[PDB]
Amino acid sequence: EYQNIFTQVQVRGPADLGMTEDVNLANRSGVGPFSTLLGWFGNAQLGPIYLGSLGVLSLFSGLMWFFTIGIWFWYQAGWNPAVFLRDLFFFSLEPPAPEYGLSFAAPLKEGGLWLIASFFMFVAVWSWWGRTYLRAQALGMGKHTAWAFLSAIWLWMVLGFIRPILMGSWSEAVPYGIFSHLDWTNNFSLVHGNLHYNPFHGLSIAFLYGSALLFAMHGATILAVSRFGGERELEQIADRGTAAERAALFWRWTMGFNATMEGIHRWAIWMAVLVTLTGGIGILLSGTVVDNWYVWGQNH
Amino acid sequence: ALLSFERKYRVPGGTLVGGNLFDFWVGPFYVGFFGVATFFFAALGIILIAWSAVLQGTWNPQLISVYPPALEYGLGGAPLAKGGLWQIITICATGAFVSWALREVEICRKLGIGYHIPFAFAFAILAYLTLVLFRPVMMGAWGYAFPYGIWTHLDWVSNTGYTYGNFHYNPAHMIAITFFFTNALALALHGALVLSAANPEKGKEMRTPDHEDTFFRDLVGYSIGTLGIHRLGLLLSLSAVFFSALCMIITGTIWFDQWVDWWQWWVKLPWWANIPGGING
Amino acid sequence: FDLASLAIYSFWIFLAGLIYYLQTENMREGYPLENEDGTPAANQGPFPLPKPKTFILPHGRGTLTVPGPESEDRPIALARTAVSEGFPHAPTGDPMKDGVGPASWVARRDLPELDGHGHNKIKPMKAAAGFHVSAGKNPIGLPVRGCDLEIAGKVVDIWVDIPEQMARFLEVELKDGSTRLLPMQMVKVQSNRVHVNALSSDLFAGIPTIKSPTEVTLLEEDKICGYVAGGLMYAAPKRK
Ligand code: BCL
Ligand code: BCL
Ligand SMILES: CC[C@H]1c2cc3[nH]c4c(c3C)C(=O)[C@H](C(=O)OC)c4c3nc(cc4[nH]c(cc(n2)[C@@H]1C)c(C(C)=O)c4C)[C@@H](C)[C@@H]3CCC(=O)OC/C=C(\C)CCC[C@H](C)CCC[C@H](C)CCCC(C)C
Ligand SMILES: COC1=C(OC)C(=O)C(C/C=C(\C)CC/C=C(\C)CC/C=C(\C)CC/C=C(\C)CC/C=C(\C)CC/C=C(\C)CCC=C(C)C)=C(C)C1=O
Ligand SMILES: COC(C)(C)C(=O)C/C=C(\C)CC/C=C(\C)CC/C=C(\C)CCCC/C(C)=C/CC[C@H](C)CC/C=C(\C)CCC=C(C)C
Ligand SMILES: CCCCCCCC/C=C\CCCCCCCC(=O)OC[C@H](O)CO
Ligand SMILES: CCCCCCCCCCCC[N+](C)(C)[O-]
Ligand SMILES: CCCCCCCCCCCC[N+](C)(C)[O-]
Ligand SMILES: CCCCCCCCCCCC[N+](C)(C)[O-]
Ligand SMILES: CCCCCCCCCCCC[N+](C)(C)[O-]
Ligand SMILES: CCCCCCCCCCCC[N+](C)(C)[O-]
Ligand SMILES: CCCCCCCCCCCC[N+](C)(C)[O-]
Ligand SMILES: CCCCCCCCCCCC[N+](C)(C)[O-]
Ligand SMILES: [Cl-]
Ligand SMILES: [Fe+3]
Repeated sequence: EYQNIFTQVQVRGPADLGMTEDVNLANRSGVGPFSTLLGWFGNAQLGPIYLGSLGVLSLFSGLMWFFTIGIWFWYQAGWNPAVFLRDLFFFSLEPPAPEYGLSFAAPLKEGGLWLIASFFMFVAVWSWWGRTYLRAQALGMGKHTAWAFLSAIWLWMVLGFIRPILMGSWSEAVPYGIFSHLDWTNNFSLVHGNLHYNPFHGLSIAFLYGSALLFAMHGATILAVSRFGGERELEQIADRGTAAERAALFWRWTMGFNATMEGIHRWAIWMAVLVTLTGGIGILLSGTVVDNWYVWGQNH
Repeated sequence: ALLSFERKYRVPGGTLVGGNLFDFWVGPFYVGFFGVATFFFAALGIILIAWSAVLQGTWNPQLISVYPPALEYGLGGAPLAKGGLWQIITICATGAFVSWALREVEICRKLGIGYHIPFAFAFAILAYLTLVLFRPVMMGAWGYAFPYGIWTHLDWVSNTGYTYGNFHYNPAHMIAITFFFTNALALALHGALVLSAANPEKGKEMRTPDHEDTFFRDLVGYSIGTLGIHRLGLLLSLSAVFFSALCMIITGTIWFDQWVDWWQWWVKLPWWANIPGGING
Repeated sequence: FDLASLAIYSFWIFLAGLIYYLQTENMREGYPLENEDGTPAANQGPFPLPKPKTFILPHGRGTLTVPGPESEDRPIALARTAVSEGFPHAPTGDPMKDGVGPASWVARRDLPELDGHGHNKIKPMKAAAGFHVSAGKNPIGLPVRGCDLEIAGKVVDIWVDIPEQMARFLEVELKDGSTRLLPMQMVKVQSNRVHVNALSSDLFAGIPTIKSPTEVTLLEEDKICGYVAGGLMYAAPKRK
């Protein structure tokens, strides 16, 4: 039995330059090379990519963030390349100390540099959000991508900007470091009385686990009916075929109910966005409204 | 009751055991032999949970907790109230999970579809057995397994992790987390992309899959394709669970210290190990 | 009644409505439920039927409104085996030919799927300028072998999904000179042969034919794919 996990025979033709619609073709690059490697698992074509003002701004702004953290790591490493690679995961760019509160007057080496990096990351992420909206608009598509992205932006905004402000101190934000931001995560829970007892944190976990549950279900389902062309989901929505019927009947016979080819993608988008939507709430309430989740939990 | 298109698919055949004896439906549910087995194990385990609740002295679901035997029992049997119920419930649970999967296989055969779904479910089963069977046995006591309680089983996660410092530093744990986050990232994008194509701007006709490709090439310069994203989602979710079982089967069996110590082979390479300066100098 | 208590209560209310909405949305196909005789079922569940939505299909292909009056639009060669509900319906004739069970097909539109530019999405490679095999084993020329280990034909062309650059069917020439399409997902391309486990060599001729040698319609795709998948159950008698 062939399982359809990897392509058996790759085929290649003239590159696909894509749909035009109202896309400004001046800002599309040329086509890149084909990747036989990727062709075993998906499409082998690379590019073209669209690159307008927002993309350039996001890209440049994102590299300034990267470079800002970088020079700080080279400074912590005493400019020694050997020390740099040894302690790469231990370096950390920390926010201003509590003393500075919400002031931008922290000297560079005491959180001033963290504030600059956060500015570039802020500009890079939001300009990239505007990018996901206008790319869909230019093709006449719905804005479901930009809205799902807001859910992730929400948690990032709460962690590093909204909550620190409500707490009145930048020191409450997360540091830039591999190991350092893990330690921050562990201390955040210990300080707030065990996040296991933050109900929004438990909800967030149910949706994280549930996203892996649902994508395994959905991926496996579409591959099991790919012998009926089930992956061509848009035309299955406009003209139900035996692929969509067998898929629905498998799950109805298994657990008693089922989705449609379109409806399953609404289950999916909500399962995923609810992860960061509930999580952002749980963090925003920690330290502002609830000091100890375990103790709070025993009264409710 | 049936879906408008369901009847033509309700034919006989496809069973693995019992021929046509259990080849029927109750409402929407297909039974089959393993539908009966599932019901038997599930009904038995739920009785033993209710029985544990009586021994425990509460009927609040938030307080019921069936604990495994104490470590001193090792891998032997324990009395019902002193871990025996946990032992029998673990057998019933395993029976139900495996029966569920073989039922799914019988439903794949009657519908002439692939076996990918029960295959993917078996990874979740493997992870359950990693925590209640493989790791306790390799460690030499059922007590190392987790308790069956809504909140007590979270305490077990916290107690087990902090036994090894910050469990974040478990390197397999990092990988598993990365797949969990990437999976939810990919599920959100996929759901959004289909919906954005089927429900375009007002005053627009339904989009085509070519638009889906174009949207992602415009965004990040590559589109994996309509088949590849379902391959990818299946892979991200199973890999996440695979490395989850892996990150635990090695904890307490071949690794016993704090997981942050594992990262010292990098820091203490005898050449740069002593160079002054940095965080470790 | 602190602010955190009201957030979590508010959320559970929001979630109950979200589930209600998601479930109704997933009822735009196959509902209302029917009895096994086709009539409407009395118990329809607690969730109501969603209000119709309309898709405007591209390429002047009309519009779809769901939910709407459902029809199989084809005869179903099955018969009840029990007076009570919940029992299998037994084929009355040849289920592979009658298209029932795992051999089922849906009466989709007898038109080919189109790409974004209005062209046929699927094309034989001999009609697709520039397309070729770039990696793996090229099956053209290879003999096709059935589950009875007999040869049924040889591969003569590949039908490719052009927008996705993907092989979707193998065009197989039969002993009598005609050709059939085989789903790419139901064949095993080997070094010296293509092995099809789903069908026996003498069941390839039964695969439904296409009416145009350079295009395949959604209806034809469903009939072909259903027939081949149905061989796993109904061609098993002579499976070596
Ligand atoms: C996976 C690694 C850890 C673990 C760590 C955590 C952490 C950390 C958290 C949970 C949370 C939960 N876990 Mg736990 N949990 C584990 C093993 C399990 C097993 C099991 C048989 O292996 C089960 C059934 C559960 C069940 C549960 C739920 C009570 C809850 C939400 C899960 C969810 O929606 O997932 C995704 C699945 C779905 C969305 C599908 C629907 C699943 C439903 C919700 C399952 C209900 C089961 C029911 C309560 C128990 C059985 C009932 C029988 C009739 C007796 N855990 C192991 C030991 N689990 C969260 C919580 O809030 O706990 C209070 C939480 O924060
Ligand atoms: C203080 C706690 C420690 C910690 C200690 C641990 C420990 C200890 C463990 C994990 C494990 C996990 N941790 Mg950790 N972890 C922490 C912080 C985190 C953070 C974070 C952001 O900080 C994250 C993202 C994670 C992420 C994760 C995952 C990789 C993993 C849980 C998923 C899993 O294995 O599922 C596997 C899936 C299952 C077990 C589900 C099986 C379901 C079965 C087959 C079917 C059930 C059916 C049901 C009963 C039927 C109900 C029917 C009704 C109709 C509803 N951890 C901190 C540092 N973590 C666990 C792990 O890897 O386990 C292998 C684990 O044991
Ligand atoms: C492998 C990748 C992910 C995944 C995939 C996955 N799960 C699956 C499938 C797949 C592909 C199915 O096909 C199957 C299904 O039918 O889903 C609807 C299933 C399934 N995944 C489920 C749950 C589940 N999956 C999880 C996780 C995952 N599933 C992974 C993240 C989780 C968690 C915690 O993350 C849970 C809770 C079920 C909804 C369903 C299997 C239902 C089943 O087996 O039914 C028969 C058994 C019963 C009806 C109950 C038996 C009762 C027992 C006798 C007693 C219970 C004892 C138990 C130990 C209690 C412990 C409780 C405490 C821990 C709180
Ligand atoms: C693309 O095509 C697809 C579809 O069609 C088009 C789908 O339809 C689905 C199914 C998915 C959904 C409907 C989404 C909702 C599911 C979620 C959120 C997962 C979480 C699910 C649940 C919480 C439900 C779990 C339910 C149960 C375990 C059922 C309860 C069990 C019972 C009643 C017992 C089972 C019965 C028996 C064993 C037989 C009876 C025995 C006797 C002895 C009589 C997928 C994946 C898909 O890709
Ligand atoms: C050779 O190497 C060179 C030097 C070239 C390099 O480039 C090496 C570079 C690296 C190795 C980079 C390493 C990168 C990391 C370790 C990054 C790790 C990042 C994280 C763990 C993410 C944590 C992010 C969480 C926070 C705190 C985000 C802040 C977001 C806020 C919403 C922004 C807040 C804004 C503020 C305070 C002010 C700015 C302006 C406004 C309008 C708000
Ligand atoms: C070769 C890599 C080039 C650079 C990559 C940038 C980084 C992408 C990272 C994570 C997102 C994962 C991508 C998968 C999301 C696809 C969503 C989807 O549904 O795609 C189907 C298909 O593309 C519609 O035709
Ligand atoms: C904050 C996260 C919100 C969840 C996103 C859910 C997507 C549904 C929104 C539909 C958008 C449709 N529209 C009109 C923009 O084309
Ligand atoms: C979109 C699907 C929604 C599924 C909802 C699953 C609910 C899981 C229950 C988690 C309970 C967490 N809590 C609040 C008790 O801490
Ligand atoms: C708390 C999670 C419980 C959800 C489980 C769903 C049970 C089966 C769904 C209904 C199918 C049976 N029904 C109603 C058609 O007779
Ligand atoms: C663990 C694999 C599943 C097979 C085990 C079967 C044990 C349960 C017996 C149930 C069958 C009872 N009966 C009378 C219907 O045959
Ligand atoms: C029916 C499937 C059996 C698979 C094994 C189940 C694992 C549970 C182990 C419990 C140990 C209890 N006992 C009595 C053997 O010591
Ligand atoms: C650890 C062994 C127990 C796992 C459960 C086995 C039953 C799952 C269904 C079989 C999956 C194999 N396949 C591909 C033929 O369906
Ligand atoms: C993750 C939570 C899932 C809850 C889903 C509840 C919806 C069940 C729908 C049952 C009704 C189906 N029916 C009988 C009308 O076909
Ligand atoms: Cl741009
Ligand atoms: Fe899909």
